[PDB]
Amino acid sequence: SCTSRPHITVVEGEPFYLKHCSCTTTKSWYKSSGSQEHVELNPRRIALHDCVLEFWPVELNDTGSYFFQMKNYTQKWKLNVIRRNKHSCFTERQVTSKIVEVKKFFQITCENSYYQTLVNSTSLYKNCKKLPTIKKNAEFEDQGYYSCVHFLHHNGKLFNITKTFNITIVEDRSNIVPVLLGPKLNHVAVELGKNVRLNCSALLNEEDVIYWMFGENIHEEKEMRIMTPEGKWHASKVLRIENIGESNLNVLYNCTVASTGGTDTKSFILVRKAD
Amino acid sequence: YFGKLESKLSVIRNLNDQVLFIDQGNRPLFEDMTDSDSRDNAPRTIFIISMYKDSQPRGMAVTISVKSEKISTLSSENKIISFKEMNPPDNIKDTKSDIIFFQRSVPGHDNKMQFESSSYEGYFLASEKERDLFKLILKKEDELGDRSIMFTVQN
Ligand SMILES: *[C@@H]1O[C@H](CO)[C@@H](O)[C@H](O)[C@H]1NC(C)=O
Ligand SMILES: *[C@@H]1O[C@H](CO)[C@@H](O)[C@H](O)[C@H]1NC(C)=O
Ligand SMILES: *[C@@H]1O[C@H](CO)[C@@H](O)[C@H](O)[C@H]1NC(C)=O
Ligand SMILES: *[C@@H]1O[C@H](CO)[C@@H](O)[C@H](O)[C@H]1NC(C)=O
Repeated sequence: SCTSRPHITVVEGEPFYLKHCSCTTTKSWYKSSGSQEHVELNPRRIALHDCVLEFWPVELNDTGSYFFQMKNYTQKWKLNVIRRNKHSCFTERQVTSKIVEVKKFFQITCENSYYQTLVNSTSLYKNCKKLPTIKKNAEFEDQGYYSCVHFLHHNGKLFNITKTFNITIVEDRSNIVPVLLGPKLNHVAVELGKNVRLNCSALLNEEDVIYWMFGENIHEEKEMRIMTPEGKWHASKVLRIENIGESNLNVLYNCTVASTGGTDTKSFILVRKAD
Repeated sequence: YFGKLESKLSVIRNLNDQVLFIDQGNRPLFEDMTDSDSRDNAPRTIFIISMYKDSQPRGMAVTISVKSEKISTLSSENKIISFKEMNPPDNIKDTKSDIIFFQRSVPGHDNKMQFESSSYEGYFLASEKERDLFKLILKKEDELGDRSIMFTVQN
C-alpha cells in the first residue's frame, strides 16, 4: 500500500512510516515546522530508503508538514503527533470505531502488512486486559476497546505498535419495506371551478421519504407522521390543486414512498363526474 | 424529472472499513483512518448525500458531494468516476444523469449500501485497488454478492 491522505495523527513513542504512493534515482524528503521553511531531511531515529520515510520511533519533535519530490512527482502530509497515555495500553485519540449488530458475524484480527517481518510477539487486549484473533457472534458485552499490540525487534531495543478498536454493539432496526396504503390506480371526482385535496398514506421507516410528482402555484403540499399501535411509522401527505382547469384533467399525479430498502408509487387521475 | 429533497452529511467506507475521501488531486480514494484521522481530514472526509424525487422511482435517488475548497459532485460520465465542480441542482430534466445514483441497502445487511449508476444500468460504485492506491470506481458486477460494491454510510 502507501499513505494517500493529506492529514495524519499518530501517538508518541511508536514506530512510524510515510510512504509516498509512487513506487538509483533522485529522492528528496523535506520538513516544515515553525521557523523551518523546507529543511531537507538527510538523517545520518529517522531512516530514508526505497521510497519511504521511517521514524524509530516517532516523537513530538516530528509534528509538522512533510514533502516528497521525485522529479515529476510531489506530495504533502500534515503530521500531527500526539501525547501517549502512559498509564494505559492505548490512547483515546488513536482509536478506530466499529459497529457490529447484536446477533451477527463479528471478527477482530491483528495484522500488519508492513512491519510483519520484524514482529516477535503480538498480544490482544480487551479494555487493556490480555487475552491472533477473536472470531465470534456478537454479545452486548463485547462492547469495548480491543487493542492489538505488536512487539518488534529493531537494532538493540524494543518497540511496540498498537491499534485499537472501539466496538459498539448495536440493536437492529425493525426495518420495514415501505408500502402505500390503498388502490394503486385512483379516480377522483371534481368540478372545474374548484379544488381537490389528494391524501397519500404509507407505512415507512424513520429515514424514509414520501413525496408527490406532478409536472415541474395552483399546487401545494404538507406532511404528517403518526405511530401505529404495532410500532410502525404511519406517514401521510396532501397535495392541493386549487382552480382546476382541464389542464389538470388527464394527467397522472404520482405519490411515492422511497426508501433505501424499497419503493411503492400510486397514481391519481382527475375525472369530471360522469362515470 | 429528478428534484432535490433533503441532505445528510456522511462518512462512506468500503468492505475493509477504509474511508472515502477526496485527495489533493480531486480523486476519490480509500484509506485506513482512525476516528481522529477521519475527523481531521474534514471537509474531505465529509460527503453530502442529497436525496431526489424520481418520476420513475428506482430506489433511493441521490447525488454525492464534498466541499474541498469549493463543492464537487460525483459523476459517472463516460463510465468513469470523477469529481465535477458543481452544486447538486434543484432539479434535473432527464431519466438518467451522470450525477444521479440509486442507493439500495443490501438484503440481509441494512448497514450495507450499493450505488447503482442511473446513466449506466448495471454499473455500481466500487472499491478497487490500483497499484498502491485504493480507488472509487465504476464497475459492472463481477461475482454475485461482490463485497467491493457494498459500502457503509455513517456520520
Ligand atoms: C509497550 O507496551 C507495553 C506493554 O503493553 C507498555 O508497558 C509500554 O508503555 C509500551 N511502550 C511504549 C514505548 O509505548
Ligand atoms: C467509544 O464509543 C462510545 C459510545 O459511542 C463513545 O461515546 C466514545 O467516545 C468512543 N470512544 C472513542 C475513543 O471514540
Ligand atoms: C390522510 O390520511 C391519513 C390516513 O388515512 C389520515 O390519518 C389523515 O387524517 C389524512 N390527512 C388529512 C390531512 O386529511
Ligand atoms: C407517473 O406519473 C407520470 C407523470 O405524471 C406518468 O407519465 C407515469 O406513467 C406514471 N408512472 C407509472 C409507472 O404509471
